Amino acid sequence: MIDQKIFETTLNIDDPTNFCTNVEAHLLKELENIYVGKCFKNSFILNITGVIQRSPCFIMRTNNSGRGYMHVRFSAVVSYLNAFDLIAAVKIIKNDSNIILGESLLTEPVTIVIPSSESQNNVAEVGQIVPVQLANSSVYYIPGRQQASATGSIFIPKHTFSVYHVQEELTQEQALNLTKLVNIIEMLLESRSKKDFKQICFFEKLYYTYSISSDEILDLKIWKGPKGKEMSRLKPCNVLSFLYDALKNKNSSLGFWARPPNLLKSSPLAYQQDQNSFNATELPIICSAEVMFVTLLKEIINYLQFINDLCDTFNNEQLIKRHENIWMLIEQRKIGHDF
Amino acid sequence: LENPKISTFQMNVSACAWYNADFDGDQMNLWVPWSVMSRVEAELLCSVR
Ligand SMILES: [Mg+2]
Repeated sequence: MIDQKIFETTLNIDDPTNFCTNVEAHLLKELENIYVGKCFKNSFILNITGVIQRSPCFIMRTNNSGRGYMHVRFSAVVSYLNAFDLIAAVKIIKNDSNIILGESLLTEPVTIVIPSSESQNNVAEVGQIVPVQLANSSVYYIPGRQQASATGSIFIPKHTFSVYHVQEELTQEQALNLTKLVNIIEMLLESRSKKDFKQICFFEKLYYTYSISSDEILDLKIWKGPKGKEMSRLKPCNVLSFLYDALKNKNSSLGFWARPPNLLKSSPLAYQQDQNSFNATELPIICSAEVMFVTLLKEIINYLQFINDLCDTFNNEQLIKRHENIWMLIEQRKIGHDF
Repeated sequence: LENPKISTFQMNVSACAWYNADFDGDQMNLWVPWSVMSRVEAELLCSVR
């Protein structure tokens, strides 16, 4: 994602008399020159928001250098990648027998090294831009490096889903906490609404778990879902509306919550029931409203970001055709309407 | 001492009370501070006065 992080450092000043003529400007300059674009304390620094707190310019005591040092506590905009996240663009630069090495394009500088399996070396080639799925805690931020190393898998949308049993209500202050995620989704939506309809539609058709016979997948202003023969007797519920209602405390958030693959991952819709009637292959997890809401909101943000990044990367159809081979490799993994 | 034939450290006889020294063959160490900080405190702190 992208958020704020507070760091503490000690800067060495090689010319204290000059540095102290303007401490704020020199301090910002040195923090930017040292930390911008590097990994430090399990994070990747993007921008220097400011200096929260500093110390006097002490003169170094254990040597005769006459040099100074200053303790700085500063706030920086950083980007921490989560486990099993989903990037949309990577340029594979190295394709050997042992490993595959690519670099992210849209997001911040990231190196993705896919261990080479026998089913991978015969497909991916140098020059292709593909989406990748991450892994658990494999995003080690080795300090001082200009990229976040992470192992990944070529993304094929799954056929499974999770079910969360919530027995505690979503309170008002935790709704205030999730307001930030709701606002992030609103910004992502208003950024997506500018894009051409054809690109978003084709990318959604490619990455939808099933197939649908055209012009039946998207209602941008209302998000009414796909009109496939009314598969479920219960209409999926908008997450944003439910959160705004729980802000005023008119609805209850108890029961079983699930997001089956038939649902559009990028939409704010989801399924709620009072009884466990979801056809999941895995046991539902008993958890509170906080965890379930956080997980669902984070999945929505991740998939909205994925669709936005896919639409940004491929602005022309010629590149789509150039990457059509990956599209069909995705396509053969879809599930038909034999149900 | 710019005479090239002199190899001894020469000092006034009234300074020997500091070092409990005499001139029967005693040897003494001498180093010249080259750093600025070491040079300042030699003159302000450690002067024999
Ligand atoms: Mg003697």
